[PDB]
Amino acid sequence: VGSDPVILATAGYDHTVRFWQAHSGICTRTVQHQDSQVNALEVTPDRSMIAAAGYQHIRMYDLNSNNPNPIISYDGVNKNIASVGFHEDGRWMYTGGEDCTARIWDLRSRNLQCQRIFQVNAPINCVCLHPNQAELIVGDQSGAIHIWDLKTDHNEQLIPEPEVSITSAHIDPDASYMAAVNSTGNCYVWNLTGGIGDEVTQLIPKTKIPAHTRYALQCRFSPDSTLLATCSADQTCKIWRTSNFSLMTELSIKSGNPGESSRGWMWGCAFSGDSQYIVTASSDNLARLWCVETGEIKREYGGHQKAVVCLAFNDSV
Amino acid sequence: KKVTEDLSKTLLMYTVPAVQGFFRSISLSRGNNLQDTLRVLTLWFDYGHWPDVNEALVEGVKAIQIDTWLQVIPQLIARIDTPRPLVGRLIHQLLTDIGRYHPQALIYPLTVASKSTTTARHNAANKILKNMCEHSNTLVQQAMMVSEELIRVAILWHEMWHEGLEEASRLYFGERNVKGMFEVLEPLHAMMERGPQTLKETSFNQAYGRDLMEAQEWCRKYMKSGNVKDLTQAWDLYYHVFRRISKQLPQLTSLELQYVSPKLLMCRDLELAVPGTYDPNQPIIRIQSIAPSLQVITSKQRPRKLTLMGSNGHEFVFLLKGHEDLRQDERVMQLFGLVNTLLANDPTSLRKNLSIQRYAVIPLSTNSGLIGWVPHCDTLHALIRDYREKKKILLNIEHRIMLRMAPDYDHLTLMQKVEVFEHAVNNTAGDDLAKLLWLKSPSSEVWFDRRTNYTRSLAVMSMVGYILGLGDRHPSNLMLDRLSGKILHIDFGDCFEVAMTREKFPEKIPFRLTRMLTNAMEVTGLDGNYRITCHTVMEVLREHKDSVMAVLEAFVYDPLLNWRLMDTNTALNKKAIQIINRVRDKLTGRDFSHDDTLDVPTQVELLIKQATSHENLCQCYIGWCPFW
Amino acid sequence: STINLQKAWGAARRVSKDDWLEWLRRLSLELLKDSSSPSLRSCWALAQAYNPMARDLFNAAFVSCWSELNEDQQDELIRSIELALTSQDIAEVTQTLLNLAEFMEHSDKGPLPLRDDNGIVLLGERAAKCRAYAKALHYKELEFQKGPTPAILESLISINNKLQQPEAAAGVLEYAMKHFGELEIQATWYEKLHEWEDPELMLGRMRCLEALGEWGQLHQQCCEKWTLVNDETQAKMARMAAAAAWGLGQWDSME
Repeated sequence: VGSDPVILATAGYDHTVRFWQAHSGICTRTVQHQDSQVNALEVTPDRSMIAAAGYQHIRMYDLNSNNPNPIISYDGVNKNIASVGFHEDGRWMYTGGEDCTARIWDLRSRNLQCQRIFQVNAPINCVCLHPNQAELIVGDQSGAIHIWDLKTDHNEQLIPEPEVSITSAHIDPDASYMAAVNSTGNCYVWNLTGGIGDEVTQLIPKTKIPAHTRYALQCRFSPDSTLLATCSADQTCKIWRTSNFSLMTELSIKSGNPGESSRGWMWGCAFSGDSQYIVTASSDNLARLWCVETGEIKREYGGHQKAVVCLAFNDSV
Repeated sequence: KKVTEDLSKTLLMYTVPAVQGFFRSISLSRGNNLQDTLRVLTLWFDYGHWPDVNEALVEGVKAIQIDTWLQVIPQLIARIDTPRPLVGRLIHQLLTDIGRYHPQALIYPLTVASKSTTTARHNAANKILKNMCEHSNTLVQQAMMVSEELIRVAILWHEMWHEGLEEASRLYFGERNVKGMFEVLEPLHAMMERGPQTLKETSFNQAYGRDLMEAQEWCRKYMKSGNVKDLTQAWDLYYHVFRRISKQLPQLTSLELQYVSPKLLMCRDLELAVPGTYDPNQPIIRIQSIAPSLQVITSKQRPRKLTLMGSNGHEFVFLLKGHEDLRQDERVMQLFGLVNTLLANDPTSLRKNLSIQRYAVIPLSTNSGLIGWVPHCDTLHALIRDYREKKKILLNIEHRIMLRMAPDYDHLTLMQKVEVFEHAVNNTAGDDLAKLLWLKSPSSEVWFDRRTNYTRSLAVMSMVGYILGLGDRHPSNLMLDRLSGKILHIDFGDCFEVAMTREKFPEKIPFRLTRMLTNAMEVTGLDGNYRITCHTVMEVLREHKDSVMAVLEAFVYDPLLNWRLMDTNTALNKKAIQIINRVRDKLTGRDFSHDDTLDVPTQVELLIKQATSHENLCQCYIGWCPFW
Repeated sequence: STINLQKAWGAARRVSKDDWLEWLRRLSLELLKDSSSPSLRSCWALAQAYNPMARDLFNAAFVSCWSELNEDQQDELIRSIELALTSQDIAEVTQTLLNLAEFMEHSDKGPLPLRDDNGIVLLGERAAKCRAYAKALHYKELEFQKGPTPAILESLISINNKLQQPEAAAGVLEYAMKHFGELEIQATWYEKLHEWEDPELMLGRMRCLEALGEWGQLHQQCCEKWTLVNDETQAKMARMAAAAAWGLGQWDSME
């Protein structure tokens, strides 16, 4: 399995973690989470390994072994662990999870306890990549964009649209733009701005996106940074030109008939090839693989016992 | 102390025309005067042990009509002592003014006064009983004697010693031994051996008692021995008689009243008016006779249905229950006297007949009392079951559609919980209630009237519920009158914001409004008839705060309610004041945000939105029927 | 067998009130005599001797024969009955058949068809013109289930006033702003509403101006518009114009 330059990693609500050699049209291996609902899946971009996350639990496994068991485990955040990433060199894991205490965890050595803690009044609702690996992007049930230095609590806590929990955010791969997403159905994009003093990032507003009727869920760039996608409870992924963050093309499962609205609440997007492909956590039983800019459906994968909760992906080193 | 005392006595110079204008206004008016009655009794119980406060009070106490104090009999039997010296000493006498003129009102409260665990109350009780005995022609002796039969039968010894036995296994286990076997099981059998082995039919009560006895011997051996063989003997014997009892608690139903107690049934045509139903402005309706058999309701608490013949030919029906003292409920029903009186002042409120349905509450112990059996009423829960069962719709389909979409429901993310809730809701009709109300009613012309009274009585308790903080609104805690269509309410165990506090499924709701109710209202939805009825009630409340805040502050601060509040929630006086502070946020529109004053329409609109969040709704427990 | 239905099939030549009332009673007598219940077959004697209690037994007698009709006999009788309403609005039989339909609606026979579509509009119109405004309201609620239109609202709102419920009419207008959006039809009807509330431009304002009593502007309006217009428009506004002149003390103008 793990050797394929394009790997699809997924779960249904059944929470079993399903891994496809992407070209195959089959779930080439499966890791049997039936304890806790999946809340994030996080394959390393180096194609070697995965952190698999759900209610109360994260576990660390390789991609090349068949149906593996936990090589490292992470526990004590006895809540929904809605987002997971890494100190990007693979040294540590990062977790956004709905205890009052988000965490950094060991991937240099065997340890169940966190390497360090971030503490907040309101529990933690999302995370994203930050290029220095001296801060992390964090978002939460106070709605606060806690870009957070990893030791000092030098932090941003910004709120563009009032009060509500920020459902997701993402950084530009070249870290010039940052997009922040909310339950009110919207996204707001702010210019990444830099400080060497203290240890903390700055933001300046760029674009206002009342993207959907229904609640805005996740956003991601194409690997070339040329496009930013945004996707929702609303059954469609809208693709923005990174230049001005406005519509190029849209890939939609908005239902053929309102007799079955929520064909899926598509839980966000990822990319493959040199921005040839876009993929969605489509919230149908299908994990859905499509073409960017053309906007067209190429392969779709139905292996989940219940409909798709999460999409994780590799087309990288 | 001198700085605050100089302030308090310059304040007392203000208290003097305060108290004087209160007493002379309390002479000039009736009903509304209760705000003033409370406030003077409050400043007395607050600061009356100074002789300079005693000066302002006592001349007015001794120059105001007796009928004033008939408003506060329960509020004044609450702290019947009020222990501080000249305060309690003069209140003892003042209660014996009612205990001269009007014993038929006082005598149930004087029965309550008998059996305090702490000394203080019992002593004021014995004084005031025997002060009243001569002033009241020894009526006291008849009435206490009769009530003593009722108190003993009330949580009929059998169900108690059964429940104590079932509890005792679920106490001694592990290593906390005393709590089960020692404390419950010998005192249990002693309280069979005197009590229902005499003042109930000895032998048949002893039909359980005689096997409970052989387990009790082994328990008594273990209590003192600590020999772990005596323990396992005691428990296995108890398991055997427990297993006999386990088959019979399910199938006792109606009970011969002298076999319930041989002195019960047998009293007749008394020196007593009917249980706190009567008042001295009317000619007496007297306890004449009793139903021959009393009836366990088929429920987890096992209350007894009863009825009493009054000497006027009426029957008065009551439900006899106990696991808490009903005074807390009484004071909630007492506040509804005031709110009804407010709606009776304003011409449009008056013309639109708006009121709350209060019902009779008669407390008789720390656990128990008589509750008025309302006629013509069915729970909102039972009706949905009847409709679905009669149509042969699958009763609880909606939880099943949730599990079949995802069995993972309870640990899905926020937006997935919402998505699946929305899906199961959107796949199901939400108006069974609208249909059964129409089907049940005779004809359209009656039905339209009923829909109107339903709508308005729902709107009224939308506002007082939200003001109070009230929760636990699953549809087995709602009741509906089948003639008028008026709604009715039946539990208040947690009145204040603390329903929102509950940890697993917090009742994240200001008051219950829901798709089956809204769809049973008019096709227009709630704008118009409902929304405007909400405005008018909130305007009347926005206005008459001095009345409502006095009753709230008096009740909520109360040093004895503070122990009910330590059972409800949680000196506590601070949390009580915080609740009054939050009520004063609801006064203005500062409830939505602490900086803001909002108009009634804006306040209500934000309140409606708080009562319709899908997120809040699928954070009620599924047994709360948030699908309905 | 069928003499019952034949006694309704005289509906081809019932003309007068008494023809249809005689038809209803003699029909009832045949429903009773050939009913499914032995009891009713004796009650037929009393029904002949004394019609007022036949009015009652009819509802049961109806079920007792109507269960014994297959789709042809149903369609046959349905036609003679929908023809009783269709022929004329006669209040007696109209109200009686409305109660009979409502009786079927509570029954588990279901509602009877009357010119398809459960008779909803025919029943509605009939009820309304019989002053039975609550039954009419019930059918208008029922149409609103089978999808809204602006004509439904402009019907419904008068029924709420014919039943004295101003707040319910307020609810329909509030609905009509949020469900229907700022629908430009109803957004025009803010000046079709009876209250001032912020020749249809001239008289279709003066109605409102003399209701309010903006007496100065109303005097200018009445003076201007009356001196301008020359048709029944002068006659219909002359109330407001004499009233304005009166309000202003203009006894000369007033005549």
